[PDB]
Amino acid sequence: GSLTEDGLSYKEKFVVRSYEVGSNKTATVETIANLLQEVGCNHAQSVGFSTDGFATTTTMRKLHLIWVTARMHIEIYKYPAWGDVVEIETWCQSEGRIGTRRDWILKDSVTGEVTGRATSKWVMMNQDTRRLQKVSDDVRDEYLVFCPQEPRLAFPIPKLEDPAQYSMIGLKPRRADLDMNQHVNNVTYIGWVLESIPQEIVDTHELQVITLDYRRECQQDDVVDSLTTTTSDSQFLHLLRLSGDGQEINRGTTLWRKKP
Amino acid sequence: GSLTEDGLSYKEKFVVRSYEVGSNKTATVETIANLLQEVGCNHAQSVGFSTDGFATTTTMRKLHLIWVTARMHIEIYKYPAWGDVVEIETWCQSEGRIGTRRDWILKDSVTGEVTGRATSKWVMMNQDTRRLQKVSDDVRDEYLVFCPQEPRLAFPIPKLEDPAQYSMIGLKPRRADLDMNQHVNNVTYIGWVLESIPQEIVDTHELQVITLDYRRECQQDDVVDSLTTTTSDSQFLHLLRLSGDGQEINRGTTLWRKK
Ligand SMILES: COC1=C(c2ccccc2F)C(=O)N(C(C)(C)C(=O)Nc2cccc(Cl)c2)C1
Ligand SMILES: COC1=C(c2ccccc2F)C(=O)N(C(C)(C)C(=O)Nc2cccc(Cl)c2)C1
Repeated sequence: GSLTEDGLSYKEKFVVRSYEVGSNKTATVETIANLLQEVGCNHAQSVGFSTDGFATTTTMRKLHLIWVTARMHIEIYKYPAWGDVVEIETWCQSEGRIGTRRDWILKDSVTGEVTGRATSKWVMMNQDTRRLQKVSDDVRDEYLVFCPQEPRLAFPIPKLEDPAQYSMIGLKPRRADLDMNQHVNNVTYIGWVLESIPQEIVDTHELQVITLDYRRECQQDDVVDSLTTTTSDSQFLHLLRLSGDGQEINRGTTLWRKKP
Repeated sequence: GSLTEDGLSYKEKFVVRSYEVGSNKTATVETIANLLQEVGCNHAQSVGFSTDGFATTTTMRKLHLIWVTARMHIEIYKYPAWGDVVEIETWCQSEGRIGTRRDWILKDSVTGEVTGRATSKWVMMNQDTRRLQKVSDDVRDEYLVFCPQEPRLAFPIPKLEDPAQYSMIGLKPRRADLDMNQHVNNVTYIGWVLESIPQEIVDTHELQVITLDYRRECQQDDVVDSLTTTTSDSQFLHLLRLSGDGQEINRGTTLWRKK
């Protein structure tokens, strides 16, 4: 893939692999999430940013500062099939002092149609303390030249109450869930959320919308419980929290549609 | 990718993705294993076989016969970095009535240097009974025209004894570990085997050789314990078995080099 003509977004193509699809012979939402993240890293790299802390600038690397996801919103109209070519376009936009925002459009490359959209909200925090920080003029000066200045939107949560309707308890990060900087991969949260969805609902529906609000990061030795209640098509409320009624990790919602 | 000019091997290039590497900033052995499997399905697809039961022929699908892995042997000289282009060549070879073999060669597509080698033995078994069958004439006829006929080798285990030195217990297949027809991905076993390797050894060594004997498949609702004992660079003996001192899933060995 590469930067577009104007140098303000990034495009990449992927052939959906055999291991990347589940029952429906289409890409899982974990595959989609991974490709969104891959095209992100490729955009960051192409303009000279580091993946450690997700597009670290100079004054950032200097201050041990990183971006982490406050929120991920993914909506899939159609999941690409095994052997299909999907095209993903991504860009980043400033959100003043709140933080930054990365957006994605997924297309069937063969046919040009929009098959998916994503948006994410990122905030600056300290790498060592894990403490959040607003965007100063000096850090915005370093990235603003890589972002469209005019708005460009891909898209122009309650705490779950005890008792949960459904649970998957004692979820542990495995070594393959850890990235190059030994951090639990964001795509893991999506899988842990869906693990508490009853097998029958996965078997007869497709995920159309997921929203995740990230509260704190799971470490490598942590153990997580995934809690789902029906709120409704089929709609669900989600909570990830540390084993032993520990702290909230994530909350989220999903919307599923019946298979054809 | 595509078949080679003689039509008897298959070649595919992969660009190593960010999420495919761990700490060393090189592709994990799991990523390697996944790319081996993918060039495998692409090969089976290229010559008209079904990916379900890992390259089934017409007679096989008729008789409810699939290929299962008996053994997987992988050696890595060098793990490709984030951004590197690896090229994998793969071919299959008849082992008469016992089954078939698939071999791979990995290459830095820039230097054309051999960065790794894999070999696998696959046996024929009835989907339903899980009973092993020797390969008939009618099934061999259907695939032998797609295999080199002269030998082509990419490479020219005891039961672990209680107590285990290291263990990781209660390992469960997650939804993402299951393939398109609800089978636990063979590559899952590699990850589980390595989960009982202590972190300090993974931080200070890279894996050079792994060998796995597959005894039976883990189902979606199964729970597995990963047991490892040092036998030695560092060598290990491994055992996956179902929780509750259940049946053996896998045995294997790993050899690790210092960084
Ligand atoms: C440097 O400033 C940032 C950019 C950026 C701006 C212009 C050009 C290139 C950029 F990376 C960016 O995308 N940032 C956020 C945190 C929103 C991000 O999504 N990072 C990110 C990195 C890797 C992977 C993924 Cl999935 C996300 C910060
Ligand atoms: C059809 O007969 C078989 C071939 C075959 C022979 C010639 C041309 C193409 C082929 F697929 C083959 O490779 N077979 C075994 C079981 C050894 C295999 O590796 N399958 C396999 C499929 C997908 C992925 C993976 Cl990781 C492995 C059986």
